[PDB]
Amino acid sequence: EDIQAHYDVSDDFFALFQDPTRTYSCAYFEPPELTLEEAQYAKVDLNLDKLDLKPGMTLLDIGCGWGTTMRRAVERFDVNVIGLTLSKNQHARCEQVLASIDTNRSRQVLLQGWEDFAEPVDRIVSIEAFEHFGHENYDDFFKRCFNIMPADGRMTVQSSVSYHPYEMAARGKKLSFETARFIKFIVTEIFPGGRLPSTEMMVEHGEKAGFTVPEPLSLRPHYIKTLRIWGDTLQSNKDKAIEVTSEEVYNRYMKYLRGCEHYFTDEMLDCSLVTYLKPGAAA
Ligand SMILES: Cc1ccccc1S(N)(=O)=O
Repeated sequence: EDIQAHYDVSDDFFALFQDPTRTYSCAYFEPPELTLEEAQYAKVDLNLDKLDLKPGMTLLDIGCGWGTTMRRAVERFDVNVIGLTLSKNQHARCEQVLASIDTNRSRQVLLQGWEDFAEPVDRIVSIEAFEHFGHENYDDFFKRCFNIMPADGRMTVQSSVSYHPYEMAARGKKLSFETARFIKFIVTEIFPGGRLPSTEMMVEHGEKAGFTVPEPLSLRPHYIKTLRIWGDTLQSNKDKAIEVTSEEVYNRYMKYLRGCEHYFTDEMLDCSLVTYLKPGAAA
């Protein structure tokens, strides 16, 4: 409780390694020559383009961050938006981002989890929403998402994933134990109290709730590029980053960024964009 609170880091630190949109998730470098900022917009479009969004629909963003996804949805698809965040700072920024949009569409941001959310919505997006998707309870999550959507409902969940210990063992015990200890570090110091799901968990929990689940998209090569730029950017701002936090916090995040790039390159971690289609989803 108070132990986890030790790993609280101010928004200002994240600004010193992230692109100007402050997107804390895997970018999408298509085409490959996109800047990180351009690739973060490409990742939002990759997710939204899977959701069959029509004007006047309501999109739910579970873990709406700084509001980039919701704004893009309103602008591109002329939809109403509801965002869920557990960050007071993100809630405030999202309200101002949405209010700034020239639209008559409904825009709402709620300081709550999905557990408490029970309003009808047409489509759902959730992009590396650690505070929502990082504490298991997957049967309740997929049941909620299924039940709040209409017959043609669709959802995307983008999540960092690990492999089951059995699958990790296949690459040899040395690398399996090493990866398992690095994952423990991630869910202790970077995403405290977290549980990193597997792609198989993401798929099978969706299917149990009644969703059709096509082949998940691996973003592995995109996360390698994202983490390389994040790491290189943090290192370039070392003095600034240490001033705002400490040498401890700087070393912690360089370990996270360099470490994740390594285990992604070694195919011991992955990032899955999973699509969940209700039985009546358009073909
Ligand atoms: C879902 C989860 C769980 C543990 C750590 C990190 C994540 S993430 N960044 O939301 O995909």
